[PDB]
Amino acid sequence: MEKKLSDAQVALVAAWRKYPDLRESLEEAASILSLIVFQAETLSDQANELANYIRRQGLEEAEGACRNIDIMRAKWVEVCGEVNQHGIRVYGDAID
Amino acid sequence: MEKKLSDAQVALVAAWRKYPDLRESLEEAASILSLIVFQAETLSDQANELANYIRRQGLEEAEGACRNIDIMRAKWVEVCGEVNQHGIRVYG
Ligand SMILES: [Br-]
Ligand SMILES: [Br-]
Ligand SMILES: [Br-]
Ligand SMILES: [Br-]
Repeated sequence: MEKKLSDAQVALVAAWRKYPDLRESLEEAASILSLIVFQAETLSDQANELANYIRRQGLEEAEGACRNIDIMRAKWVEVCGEVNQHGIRVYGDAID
Repeated sequence: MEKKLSDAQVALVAAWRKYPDLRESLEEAASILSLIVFQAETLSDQANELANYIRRQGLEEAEGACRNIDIMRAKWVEVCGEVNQHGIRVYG
């Protein structure tokens, strides 16, 4: 349960497997987690694209912020992984 | 549930209320969710700043991207709320 998105999803499934009365509750909760992750990944992609633009234009004044974004995105993938081309969220060295 | 970060957090708490053995489990889960909300808001703020820079430079090429960041930030606040000046996450 080492701080990965997969652990939190797994723990919620486990609970409504032990106690089926929790299923509606905790499934709406997993749905919200999923929506939160989705929205974050949408904005993150937009920010990355904006950073690509700033670099392509040789706009060096904003380079620090563009680096920050890289680090933040890299930190995100450590916790949440990355959805591959087949639409499956994968982690670690299963990414490359 | 109204599909808000707060509604989801409660469902997690409520569950280990009915069933205390779930507590280590679901609270670790809540920890991960909070970390996720935190990391997303850190990046979001940074992105907003980048858009601010681009708007102070009058660069109309990237303006669509800036309007996009604004739209998705407003949507974020719909689900996750927003921390007011007193350190309390509030919704609307
Ligand atoms: Br939270
Ligand atoms: Br962090
Ligand atoms: Br600026
Ligand atoms: Br509120």
